[PDB]
Amino acid sequence: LELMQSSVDNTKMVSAVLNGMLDQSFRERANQKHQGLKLATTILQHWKKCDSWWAKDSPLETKMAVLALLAKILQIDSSVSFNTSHGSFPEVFTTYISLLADTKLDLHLKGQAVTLLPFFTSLTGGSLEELRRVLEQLIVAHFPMQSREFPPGTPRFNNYVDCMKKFLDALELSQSPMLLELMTEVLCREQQHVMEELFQSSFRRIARRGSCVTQVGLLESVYEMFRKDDPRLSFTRQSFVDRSLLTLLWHCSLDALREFFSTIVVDAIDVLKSRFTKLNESTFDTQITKKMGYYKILDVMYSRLPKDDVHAKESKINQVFHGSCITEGNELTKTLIKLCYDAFTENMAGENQLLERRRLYHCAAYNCAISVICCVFNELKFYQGFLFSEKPEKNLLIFENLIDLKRRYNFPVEVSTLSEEMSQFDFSTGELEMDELNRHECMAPLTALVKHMHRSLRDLPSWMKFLHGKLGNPIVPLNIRLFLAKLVINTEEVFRPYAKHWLSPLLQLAASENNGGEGIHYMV
Amino acid sequence: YGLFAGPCKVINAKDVDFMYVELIQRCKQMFLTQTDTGDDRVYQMPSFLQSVASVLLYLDTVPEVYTPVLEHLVVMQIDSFPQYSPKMQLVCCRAIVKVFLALAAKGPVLRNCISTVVHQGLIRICSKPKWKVPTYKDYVDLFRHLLSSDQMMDSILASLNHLLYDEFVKSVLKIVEKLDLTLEIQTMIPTSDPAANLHPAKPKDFSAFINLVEFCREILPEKQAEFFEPWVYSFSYELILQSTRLPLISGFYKLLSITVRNAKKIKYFEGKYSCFALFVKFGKEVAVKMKQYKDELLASCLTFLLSLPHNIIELDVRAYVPALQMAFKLGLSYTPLAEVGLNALEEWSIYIDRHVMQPYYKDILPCLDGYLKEVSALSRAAQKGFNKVVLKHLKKTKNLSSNEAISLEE
Amino acid sequence: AENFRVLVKQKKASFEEASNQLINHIEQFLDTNETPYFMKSIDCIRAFREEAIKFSEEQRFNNFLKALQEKVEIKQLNHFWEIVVQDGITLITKEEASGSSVTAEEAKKFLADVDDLLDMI
Repeated sequence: LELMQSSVDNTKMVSAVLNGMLDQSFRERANQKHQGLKLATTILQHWKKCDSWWAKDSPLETKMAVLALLAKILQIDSSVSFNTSHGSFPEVFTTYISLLADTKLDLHLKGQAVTLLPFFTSLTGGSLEELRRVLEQLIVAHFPMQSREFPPGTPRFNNYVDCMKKFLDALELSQSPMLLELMTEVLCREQQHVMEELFQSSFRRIARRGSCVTQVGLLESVYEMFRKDDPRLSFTRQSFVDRSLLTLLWHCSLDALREFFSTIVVDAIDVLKSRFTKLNESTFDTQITKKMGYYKILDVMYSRLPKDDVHAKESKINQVFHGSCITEGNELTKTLIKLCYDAFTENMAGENQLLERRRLYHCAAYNCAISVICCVFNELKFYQGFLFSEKPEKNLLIFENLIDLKRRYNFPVEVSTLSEEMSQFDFSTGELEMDELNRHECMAPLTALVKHMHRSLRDLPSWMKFLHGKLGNPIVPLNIRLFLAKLVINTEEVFRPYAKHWLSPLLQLAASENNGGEGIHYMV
Repeated sequence: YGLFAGPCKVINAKDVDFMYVELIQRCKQMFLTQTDTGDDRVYQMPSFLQSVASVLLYLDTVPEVYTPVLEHLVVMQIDSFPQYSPKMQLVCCRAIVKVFLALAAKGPVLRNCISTVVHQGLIRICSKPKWKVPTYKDYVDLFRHLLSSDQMMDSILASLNHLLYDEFVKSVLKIVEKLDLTLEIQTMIPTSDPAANLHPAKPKDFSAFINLVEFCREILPEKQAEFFEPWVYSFSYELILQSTRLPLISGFYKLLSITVRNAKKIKYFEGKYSCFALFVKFGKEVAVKMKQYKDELLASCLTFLLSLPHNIIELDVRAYVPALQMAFKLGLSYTPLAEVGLNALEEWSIYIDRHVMQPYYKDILPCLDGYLKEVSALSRAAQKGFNKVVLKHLKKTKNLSSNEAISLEE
Repeated sequence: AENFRVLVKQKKASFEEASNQLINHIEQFLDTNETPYFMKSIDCIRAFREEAIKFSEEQRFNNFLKALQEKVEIKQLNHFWEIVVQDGITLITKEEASGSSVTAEEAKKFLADVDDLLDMI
């Protein structure tokens, strides 16, 4: 009290005395954790006496001393300076806003300000709307306009990584649904921001936290920001379900997740059961991308789930038909398998408007098909019925649509107690290889499917003899004829006992001068 | 940049304050914030610290906000000494000596931080155990450049050895105060003191201690003209007050033998009277207690006892010859205490007056009769004559010639 | 916008090498349709309108108006519609002539077995 009555006359010495009292109350916290919080309480109840620090026209050193002082004050105590109008929450939150608010510092002088969001992203949306408002103001006023465009080596991107890494640690330790809903928005604006790996590992660290009633909140937030009709472009609409919620879904969602599988299916099975109003491409490709996202989500949800709660009579299948009644069991797989077999079969002889994204849509339907056939009864010739067995009189082309058959493939030629006394100085200061064909977004489930066919139960008709018929003709397109051999290459342990029939077409691929270039070398 | 920051003082008097801010902002976000682990931007840190010191010479009115970046950088450069090449491990020494010259000539309200940078550096190097990690065997070159042969290192830069010496002694005593070196029972009825009761409860502190003692041993043989003169009472009293209730921990006798060898190198024993009675009251206790010990503890105890001055502690010369007929029989299979046995028997019998001595010769001398009883790159270089590559394998395979493992024939 | 007048004001190469990238730098603000994004571009269009009469940019004058007319007549984007029809920075205002002093009447004139195995399981 006497020390803070003299808050204007000698600010440097009272700041130094307060720091020297603060860390010494932090040092012996193992035996005297009663005064270390009472001191911070008593200084936070006296913030009225200091106002010449966190005001304008002061030179930009007292403000950073205020930042470090508040950082020590809030890193020492408990989470008590927010709740139920405890103390001077207006006149500490006004400081925390106004320090980062005005364009008075530089960009690496707000980096000390963006550290303490874990203590102050746990509020209610009254003032938290203003918090998100000033955060989004910083986003629209400080981040680059379009993309990176500055290498590390200019005095902007070194700063930019210096800020974004602190953002990513904030998002890592604070499971907050707002910061993810800003970082996802700033990520998906181009094809790749070059810092993807720490992004994915940080999303993985979000995915494993515990207290399992909040991961549904995170996935719900990114689902709602994906689903709504905010009229974005195609790439930004796809990139959410491509690489910001699927990272959370694949890594660690929940070992008994039925919530985000249950409350979603009658929101997108209708748009899967919808039509295509082919008059203008804007409503066209958005609906295609929504169907593609629903395909990939249903793919992962069928894949990393047990089969009993999805196939047997349980509390997860009573969702689509007539409420909570006993319909017949496992009907959702039937009404899904019908429309997915209807997909990847549409002939596009006249259809020449947007066909690459439709090819992606077909491949996504294929992946969903293999994922549900992973969960079917998987004994008799369902494997022979589905994913194969077309009828080309009525123009049923499985492979000749999903295979590109236009890209000229390149194929190159071949080539203890001192940890504590060291932290006290830190408290008070501060498979395969994918070249061109192995990433064809169909190969890994097909190879796992062939391997499962081996370790699950003449020729074998629909998956070996059918490919034998569709490889022996030198009148088939080239790219399918090259694509089909990198399945017996990668999974030869199934084709080795039936290699007595696989003797000619590999050498017909190698010998005839139709491979590409001077012959596609490393394939040869 | 850091050189021409000098003469730009007389042209703007604000750009000297603009540098050391732009410089520290460049210096932070290269090897403290991002890419601290995977980066190759390590081979310019001597130029960085040289620049910061050469601007800090001319910069008055320090900001006092970036000193926890300066003294979080210079301990990083002291840490990153052995991931280097020769003829740059001396440039790193010139950089660190330049910085420590810089932040010590302006004000004693500042230079308390020179006492915590070296304390943090000692806690850095005194905890380290494909890759290889250098344990403690090569920081000794830097820590001897920083103290001993320093007058050819602060010549080219515009005392400091006294200051860095006193800071090293304060750090090496301030570490050993808070370590918790007590040891607990591990999983018959034993008799000896080292037993299954040889298990320290703080095992990372023990490794710090056994890395600390050999480091202090190789750092303080000399340059002690008076630099170890006023420390002997405090340091000796601290070590006795520690190890009286710390019996079976070796190394305390090692540090005691270091300071008593320096107390014999300087004179200090022509009776100051306060340690003359502590040594006499401790020597009897170790000389009576060292019977029930074993090998690597006995070696430290005997090397302590047979180095007491004993041209002055002549009284009760019969109180140690059971620890001199032990230093020879425990020779012959571990040499450098069979060296200190003869080196003590030569110190006694020329200085102790020859009438208390002469009865005690038929029990010293009859135990002195166990003593009178391919292809490498060098070879392939030497087989093809002498053309400059034998000079390569003669110069690059040199300078590691300091291990004086005394053999038996000498 | 104001931080990019450093080429056409000191010296440069062949003229209007900033106008071709200016439409690039102002188009990308409307990928995401958030609320504060609409007001950053109106400062740019209220910041080159005063340079079009100064820096002798008649070829930019009748060019940069269809640039923000087509981008509002492609989609709905009504939140950006109201801020450009309530105030108005649109097609050529005075005379399409650098020498004149008349008002913006033309702006207000322009602006008002494959099924057998299915059922078996």
